[PDB]
Amino acid sequence: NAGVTQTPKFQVLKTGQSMTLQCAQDMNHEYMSWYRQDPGMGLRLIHYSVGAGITDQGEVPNGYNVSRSTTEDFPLRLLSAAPSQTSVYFCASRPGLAGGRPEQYFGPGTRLTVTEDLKNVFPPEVAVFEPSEAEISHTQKATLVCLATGFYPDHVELSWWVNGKEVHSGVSTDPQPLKEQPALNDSRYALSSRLRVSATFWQDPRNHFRCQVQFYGLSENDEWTQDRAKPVTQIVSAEAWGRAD
Amino acid sequence: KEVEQNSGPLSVPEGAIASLNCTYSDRGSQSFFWYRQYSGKSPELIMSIYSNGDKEDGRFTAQLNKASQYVSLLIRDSQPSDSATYLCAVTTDSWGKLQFGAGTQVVVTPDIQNPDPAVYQLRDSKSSDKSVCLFTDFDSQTNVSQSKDSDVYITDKTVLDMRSMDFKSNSAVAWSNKSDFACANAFNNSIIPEDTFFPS
Amino acid sequence: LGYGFVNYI
Amino acid sequence: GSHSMRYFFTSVSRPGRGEPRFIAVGYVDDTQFVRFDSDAASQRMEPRAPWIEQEGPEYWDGETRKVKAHSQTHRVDLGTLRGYYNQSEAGSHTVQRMYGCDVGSDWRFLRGYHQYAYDGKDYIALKEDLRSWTAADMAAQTTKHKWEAAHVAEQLRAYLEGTCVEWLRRYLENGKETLQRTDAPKTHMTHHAVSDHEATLRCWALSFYPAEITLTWQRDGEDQTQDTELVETRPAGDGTFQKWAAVVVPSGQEQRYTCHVQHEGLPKPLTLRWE
Amino acid sequence: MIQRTPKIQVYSRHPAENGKSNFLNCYVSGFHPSDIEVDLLKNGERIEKVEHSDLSFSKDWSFYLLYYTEFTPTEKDEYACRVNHVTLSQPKIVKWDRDM
Repeated sequence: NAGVTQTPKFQVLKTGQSMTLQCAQDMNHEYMSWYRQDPGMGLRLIHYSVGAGITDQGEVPNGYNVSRSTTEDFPLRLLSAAPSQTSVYFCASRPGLAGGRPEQYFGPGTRLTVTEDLKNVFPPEVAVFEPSEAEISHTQKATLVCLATGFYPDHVELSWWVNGKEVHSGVSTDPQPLKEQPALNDSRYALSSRLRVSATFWQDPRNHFRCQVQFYGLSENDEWTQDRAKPVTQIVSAEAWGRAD
Repeated sequence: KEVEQNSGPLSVPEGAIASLNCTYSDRGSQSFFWYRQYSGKSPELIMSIYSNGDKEDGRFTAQLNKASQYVSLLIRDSQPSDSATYLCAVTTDSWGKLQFGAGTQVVVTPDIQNPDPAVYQLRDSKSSDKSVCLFTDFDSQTNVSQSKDSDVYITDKTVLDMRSMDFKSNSAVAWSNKSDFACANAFNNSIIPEDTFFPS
Repeated sequence: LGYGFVNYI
Repeated sequence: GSHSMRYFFTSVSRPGRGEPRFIAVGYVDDTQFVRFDSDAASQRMEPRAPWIEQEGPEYWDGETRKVKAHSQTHRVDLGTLRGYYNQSEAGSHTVQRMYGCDVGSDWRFLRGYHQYAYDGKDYIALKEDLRSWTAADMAAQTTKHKWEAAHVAEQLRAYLEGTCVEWLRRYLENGKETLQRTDAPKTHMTHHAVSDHEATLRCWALSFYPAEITLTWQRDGEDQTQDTELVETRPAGDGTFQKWAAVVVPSGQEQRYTCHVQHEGLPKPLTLRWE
Repeated sequence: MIQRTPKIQVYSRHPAENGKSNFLNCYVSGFHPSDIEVDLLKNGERIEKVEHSDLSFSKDWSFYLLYYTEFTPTEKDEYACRVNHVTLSQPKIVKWDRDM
């Protein structure tokens, strides 16, 4: 009833660091697989295992390591991280010989970024922009936009908060963050969202609007010698207030 | 290329039918699947089919033709939240690898009953170090095109849904910084409609 | 062509 | 006429001597076309008819992989059944499974079937409706409930009405000269006096395909299975078959006794009284 | 469990004429369990160059197996098939009859 779970959602590594991706399953399935997904060339199979105790390689095994002591868990180990291991990693599970309908269910995935220098890690700046007076006076509706800019890696989550509570009920965020620089591969990212409200909802100064951006960055275990603040996992907000104009 | 799929992207307006195909190349194949993958998350399984003919579940229908080696998926009565990429998967047996196609990206566009294309200038409420141009309330027929110049950042177009008017509206955002930059010349390299409202 | 989904007793 | 494709699987446990014996065999009508034996050299599904060798690398790779899974389930099944009936680890037990389909002379789906035996007696079978199961006892009742909950029948149904009949048709046309032939039985008739008062008439039917044949013995129209000795139809080993029938005849009567041969190679159901 | 004794037929592929190449067949059928010993004998000696079929079974789950060897029959040479199975208190020897 929990299906395939996996851990963690996001991850940043320096070249050479080790990590292990956790993956678990609930349904007494024998066949479990690990994949990577990449923009240009689809889902690719890394390693897989058709029962407890045993495993074999897929089409891209190199640099990844795996074991399966118990039928429940299928951990994937990256012993020494390479900048080409940057990817989304999906755990997956089928009944194999065990079961019913032979459908393969996927886990929610791990997005991993591997960088040569972790001085490249940057949190976002977040700004909220107030609805133009012209829009109120043409459509009687009010668009607030949120810019989150200047961050690396592309690992964020955006949410809008009004008067205490989170709203989904009138927002459109970008599906992926933009690269600010199509030059570098360590280039920083930006993302936008829109919040639309009615003009009389905007005009009431009782109303508080807050754009929330969760960033996933360094750990507290991470060494930081820079003069800059250590770019840990953290939330940055921007806000505006209703305006009687 | 074991499983061959529909190139893409595929734009269909709301209420219409998206038909997706794929072709596989192993006659002995016995299992056929359609996955739905929203941007930034995991493939979710939506339809399994095991025999020739049609399977219907809700707004989905898969067809199988084992003679032609052809799996398809129709989506009647589209919602804008069907926008996603759709992967077909094919297998031979419980121990056979699941063969995935590349995926067809399907974009469902909103009915915008009467467009009101407009570019607004949004003032920063803090401060920050920029301002924002918002192209909004334009046509589902209209594409926004990005950067010729290096410093101008334009997002791709997305749709919001204000669930009170039932007001869908398209929007797109352009911002920049260290230049001579206003909202009049921000979508100059995009084919914007004749009657786009520019306030002064 | 054999059956692709044999299960346990 | 009708045609069928059937696959036969046999697993036998070997206490003290390691992994079970696994033997798998495929037929179309009465012609073995594929084999797997866990003790043979190759570790693959292997061709047994000329017309199936034309199938490529993918075909054999998947057949091999499938039959290795069949082997694997049956190895586990022997341990489950032994648990189910609380039997010792010292004994050698047997699992048998048989599945496939019949098609009509139009070549459309006629029947599918899937049965299972433990130590040579019925354990569980798909009913003709391809939806429900007959479980032969209280231990198999468990398996039935397990397989009903896990929708096994629906999965099988897809194969039996679908893939099974699709691949049969492909085989029937790939081996046209081989499988769509009909070889009429060469007849022969022997008589040897046993002792003075008594003689034996013996009806032969040789070189025939396929194996289904009927020979009956008869006086004046009334058929006589009170004296009849009928052997089992037996392979000649070249692809055809052989059978004989006999009676215990009081000698001097061998003109009013008739032998009745029928087979789908025969336009007319043959009579042969002794010369 | 179930125990059934094999039916044994010994016979030739073609009509037997002396001096002419042929096949001698021993077909054991109707048996259970599958563990079975089958040798083909020439003048009492075991013949080595003997093939058998892959094991299959009938509607009643009983097994059958055909064992076979390429021979040239003569007047003097005696051919038999020797079978062993748990149902048999001693192994069965079945001589080839040429009109059977």
